[PDB]
Amino acid sequence: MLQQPTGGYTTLEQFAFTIRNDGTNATPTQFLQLLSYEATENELVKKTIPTPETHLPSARNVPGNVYIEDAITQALFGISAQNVNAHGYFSRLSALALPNTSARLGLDGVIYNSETINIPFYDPAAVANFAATYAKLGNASTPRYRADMIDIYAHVGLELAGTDAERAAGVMPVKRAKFDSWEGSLISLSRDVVNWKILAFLIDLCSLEGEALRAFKTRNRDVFRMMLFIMSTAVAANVVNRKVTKRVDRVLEYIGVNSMRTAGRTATITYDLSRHEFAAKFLQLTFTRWNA
Amino acid sequence: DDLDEGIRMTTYDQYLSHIRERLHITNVPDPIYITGASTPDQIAASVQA
Repeated sequence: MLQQPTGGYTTLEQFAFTIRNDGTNATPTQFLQLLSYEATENELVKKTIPTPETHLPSARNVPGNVYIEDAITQALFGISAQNVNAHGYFSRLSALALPNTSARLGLDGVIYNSETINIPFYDPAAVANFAATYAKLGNASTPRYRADMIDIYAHVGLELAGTDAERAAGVMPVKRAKFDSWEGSLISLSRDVVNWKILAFLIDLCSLEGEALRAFKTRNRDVFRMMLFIMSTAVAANVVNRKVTKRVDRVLEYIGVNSMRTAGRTATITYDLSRHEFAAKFLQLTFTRWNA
Repeated sequence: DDLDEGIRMTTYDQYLSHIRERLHITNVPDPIYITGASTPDQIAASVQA
């Protein structure tokens, strides 16, 4: 068992989140610094996010050790994932929800049915707090429990593009992101992000409380913003490049507006409808924890 | 101190693989963790229980 520090698991160097950039392992914050936003005439106002459902989907009798982190990260940032709600192994997180369950969530991002040797795993209390919320990804497809997949993106914009005044206001102009760019920059970004061990982030996010939580929320704001960025590019209506005197600025229109697009494109990862419903759910839960 | 003498210790995987299930079926509390702030009397209580 991995001990959880007074800070999160994210304080451990083992769980550093870092996109590749200019040939180096850049922190998400030093990528987001490259970003710049042109305003447009449209306005985003953030509606209250509906409380996530009480229901925890059944962890069906599964003999296998589900690879959950891979399923989640590929469902959110995966270049090729589709029909993510067909298998429905996300429900498996609710095996971890129970008090004194035999099941362990390994650092590998796998949900072992029982504790097993030479596989380090997160502290079960932490995982229980984490599962009590994120098992609800397992009902992202069921019609009764689906998240709104349009309004939620406003929050995304505010949490990404939004200046501190726009965030305090709860309302920002719809923006148009841009940054100096290398070829395939968003594909490479998203793949650097799929490799992130985000269960560390989500687990500290659900387990930590008090100042120790708030100290986490500032420290990892940029990380959450990078995840939000990859999703944003996934749902952006269009993603052009601009020549700018022997330099190129990648430009996505628009931050905070889900275009509901599903036809694939070379520039960025694409959501099938299932990935849209899933991502909407994920945002519902995660933003719910993020604002409390 | 002689080679048999000293402070005995073992890896957790050895613990899990062998002694732990025997602790389970013998109906005893799971032996206490030692924070290092722990009293020797507490260790005595655990070895007792």
